[PDB]
Amino acid sequence: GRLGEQEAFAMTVPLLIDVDSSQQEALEAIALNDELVRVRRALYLDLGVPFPGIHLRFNEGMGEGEYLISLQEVPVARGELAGYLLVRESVSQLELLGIPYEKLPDQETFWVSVEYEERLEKSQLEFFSHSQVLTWHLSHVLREYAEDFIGIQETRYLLEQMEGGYGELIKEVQRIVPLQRMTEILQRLVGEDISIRNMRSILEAMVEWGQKEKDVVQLTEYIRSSLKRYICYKYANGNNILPAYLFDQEVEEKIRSRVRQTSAGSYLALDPAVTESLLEQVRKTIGDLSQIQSKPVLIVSMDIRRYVRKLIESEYYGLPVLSYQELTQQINIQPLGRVCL
Amino acid sequence: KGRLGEQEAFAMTVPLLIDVDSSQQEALEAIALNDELVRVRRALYLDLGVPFPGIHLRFNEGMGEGEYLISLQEVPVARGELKAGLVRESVSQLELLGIPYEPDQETFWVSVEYEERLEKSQFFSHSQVLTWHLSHVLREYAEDFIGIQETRYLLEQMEGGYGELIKEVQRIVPLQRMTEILQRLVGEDISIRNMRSILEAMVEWGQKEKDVVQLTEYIRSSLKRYICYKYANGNNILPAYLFDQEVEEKIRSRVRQTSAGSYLALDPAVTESLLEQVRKTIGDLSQIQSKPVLIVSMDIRRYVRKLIESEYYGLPVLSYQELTQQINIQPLGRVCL
Amino acid sequence: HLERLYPTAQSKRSLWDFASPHRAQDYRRELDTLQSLLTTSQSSELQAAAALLKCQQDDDRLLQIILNLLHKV
Amino acid sequence: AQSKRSLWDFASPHRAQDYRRELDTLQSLLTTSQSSELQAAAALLKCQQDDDRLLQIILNLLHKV
Amino acid sequence: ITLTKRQQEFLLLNGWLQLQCGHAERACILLDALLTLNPEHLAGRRCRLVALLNNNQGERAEKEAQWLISHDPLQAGNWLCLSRAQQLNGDLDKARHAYQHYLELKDH
Amino acid sequence: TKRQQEFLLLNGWLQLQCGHAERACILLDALLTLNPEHLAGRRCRLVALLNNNQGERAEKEAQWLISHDPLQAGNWLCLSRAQQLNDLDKARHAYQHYLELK
Repeated sequence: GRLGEQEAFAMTVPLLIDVDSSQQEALEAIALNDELVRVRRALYLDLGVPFPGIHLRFNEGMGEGEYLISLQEVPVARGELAGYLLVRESVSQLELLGIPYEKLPDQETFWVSVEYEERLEKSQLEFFSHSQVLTWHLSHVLREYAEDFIGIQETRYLLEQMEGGYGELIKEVQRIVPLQRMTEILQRLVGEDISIRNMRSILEAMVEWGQKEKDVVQLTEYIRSSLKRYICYKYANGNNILPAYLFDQEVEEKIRSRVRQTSAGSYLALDPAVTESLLEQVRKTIGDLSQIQSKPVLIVSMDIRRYVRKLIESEYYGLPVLSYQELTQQINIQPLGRVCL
Repeated sequence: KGRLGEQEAFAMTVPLLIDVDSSQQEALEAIALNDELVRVRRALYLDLGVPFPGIHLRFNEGMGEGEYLISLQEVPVARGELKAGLVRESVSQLELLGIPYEPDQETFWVSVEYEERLEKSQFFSHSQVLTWHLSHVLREYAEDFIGIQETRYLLEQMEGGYGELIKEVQRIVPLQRMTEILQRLVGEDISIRNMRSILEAMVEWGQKEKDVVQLTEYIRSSLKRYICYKYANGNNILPAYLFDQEVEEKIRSRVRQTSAGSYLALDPAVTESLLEQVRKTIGDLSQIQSKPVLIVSMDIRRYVRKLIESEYYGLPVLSYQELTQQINIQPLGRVCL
Repeated sequence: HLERLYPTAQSKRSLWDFASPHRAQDYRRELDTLQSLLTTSQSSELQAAAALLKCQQDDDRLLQIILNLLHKV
Repeated sequence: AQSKRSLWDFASPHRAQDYRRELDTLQSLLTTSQSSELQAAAALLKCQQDDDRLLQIILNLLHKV
Repeated sequence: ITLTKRQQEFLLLNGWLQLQCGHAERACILLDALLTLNPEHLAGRRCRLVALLNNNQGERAEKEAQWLISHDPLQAGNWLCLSRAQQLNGDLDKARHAYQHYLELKDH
Repeated sequence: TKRQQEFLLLNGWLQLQCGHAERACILLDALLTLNPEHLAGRRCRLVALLNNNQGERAEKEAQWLISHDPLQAGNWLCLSRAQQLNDLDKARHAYQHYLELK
């Protein structure tokens, strides 16, 4: 107010959700304050990333069903949820034509009225309500942008919360590696959908391998390999069965030939034409199988594992990449196909 | 409760969890369900000495009727559906055909009405099978229960007993190396319980050797009589499958101590041939009893062990230095080349 | 906990449950027996099955060579 | 001003990886046609097709790790 | 001719993986070989029904679902396979009837 | 050209939004010569012609939209602008007509 006060500085909110008005009290009292904490708690228990507080505001400037999720006051997921009285369906197909009713970062979405809800729930299909679709978008945003929630402050909070539990372990790991390297390792772990939750084994691996390796890539590969049984349970389906798309030795050597560890980055730039040919070979062998299940994983030599992942992250964001060291024993690895050259 | 302004309300993962089906909250527990677990844990600790963590027991109704799962750090490591609901027997054979008819054991299930007559023939109950799986998990995964905090707790518990010994061993070797040595010792089913001799060996040999493999081999050799008693139930008789000099030299030729890993990487065909020769000599070990042990040169002992850990996980590997005197070493067969 | 908020396409779950029906070395043993059994056959379908088994038998031979070369201590 | 905004609103009318080979199909369709307007359109499309080939090569050479 | 042994289960497991890991043709080949050798098995035909549905072979899936419907008793998932296969071929009304039968039977 | 026409519309709109307007004009002329029913292309190219200073053609196109799509009052700004590029009294009449419609 005063024209002598300097600026009245205020920090930007980390996470904001702006939804349209006319749902301030039309939506209130139906979850929206327990569902959000429920989904955040579930995602944290699955991952371990200390997500921040969520600010919810009702803005009348926009339309009637526009919701936007913004991280640090920059919108990252917008959408107009249709939505007012039409609940969405994610497995809409010619089956939805078989039951004839009127019909986004989610899967195939089609909207149906609430009068159709009874007969369609007799068929037991998806009935995402407003809370369900909002929390689904929130969960997707948190999962794909969790790296932005792992700062120095967050890692320090995690260490301080476990001081009573493992004091000497924390004191040793702090003297072995700094906060910056540890936080970068945690971010790289979360970027591969590896849960931070089991911090004890992570700290033990950090202690064991931080004295030997100083490069971040090799250290995080060792920490990944320290989670053999967790990775095995997370990716293998059925009993001791792990689907694999193992790489040929020639392709691995060709990829490894251009590690380029010049400026502590180690970017994998071989040739645009050569990488195009390798990606074409991977596409021809693996195939697409997007509609199919069981989450097959690519298994390659450890020293280049991450370098392979970002090579195929553009097209096959699903397919994980694993190291031979990361595999525990008593596993029947079934090779779905070798990526030839 | 978690408001939408609270950051995360962090909570640490439980180390060991056992989730069993519901409808046995009050149908079970008749025997102990809370004393048997501590009894078996205490017995296994006395056998080994590893400070196992607390066990969290929960009854979940989302699963079936006889499904029990044992998980280490919220990762399931041993799942199974007991069909007792029908007690089981582990010595099932064709003898069960001459009697009322119907893990890593001969597991067949029999009804409770046969229990008397089968006890006339000469029994794992629900508690017994649950504790059997728990014991197998704890023994085969004890290395995951030895952290820096656990070793520090063990050292602090013995400060009153041997203060100067602990103060000297701490100044000689660090916590990380000491914990890794203890884990390597436990990986061979060598008991930590006798900490005095372990600490004395650590003091004596930590100033001379810095490699973890050689130091832990020396600490193993410091337990000659313990190893002799553990592996020789007879009267100074120790079954042996001694290695030839040529095979030992060939194995030693690829120690590869380049990045303090010490990986044993020979030609795959060479390791296949050596394993084939070992299999031809030793045999299948299925009908073999009395727990025969392989005895090889100390400097490569571990290198041999991890070479045969894939097939013969039973058969232990011992060093010549680990052998005390007054032992009648009986060679069951030499591993030729 | 494990993001158990999506029913995951109930019709697809019923399909997978209808389709829904282990060891360490029994697998490689069964692979070798089946591949040598089907090699003696003469049917084209059995020929394709035998070729698939040989394919997996040798992708496994390559991964066994990679596992043998890699090791710890 | 407001009138200029109204002009832009009068002119005003999928996203992300929708940009695919539809461009290439249209460019090869218009390449066959003998119409001068379609020829100018095809040349404009070839221009963008190769500016995109250059930026894809630059992104491949840089990337990240 | 030939034999089954425990081997018949291997063909199932490998076939199952091939179906769940985007190899419908490989799973179909394995289960067809299994049935051509041992036709008495039933779980293999259950797997190949879903394999044929994912492979886009409507007539073959319909025929296999007809066999299982005439041999597998009630509560079977044999009315989804018929519905999915036939709705790929057309004839939406019988697919609707199969779906309503499945819903009526699942209430039990 | 059912989907492809939408790609052409989006490209023309973006080119109009980025100062060229010549590329937008050629793309939308190709669109109208192929699919004339989709009048949104003509709607964009009218403003493109206004920004290109080709009011003679803009008057004819605005007359087409005015005599065939009276669902848009904006059809009376472009004509006015077109005649203002070339007739100030008729521009005032067109602007007053737009004011009557809005």
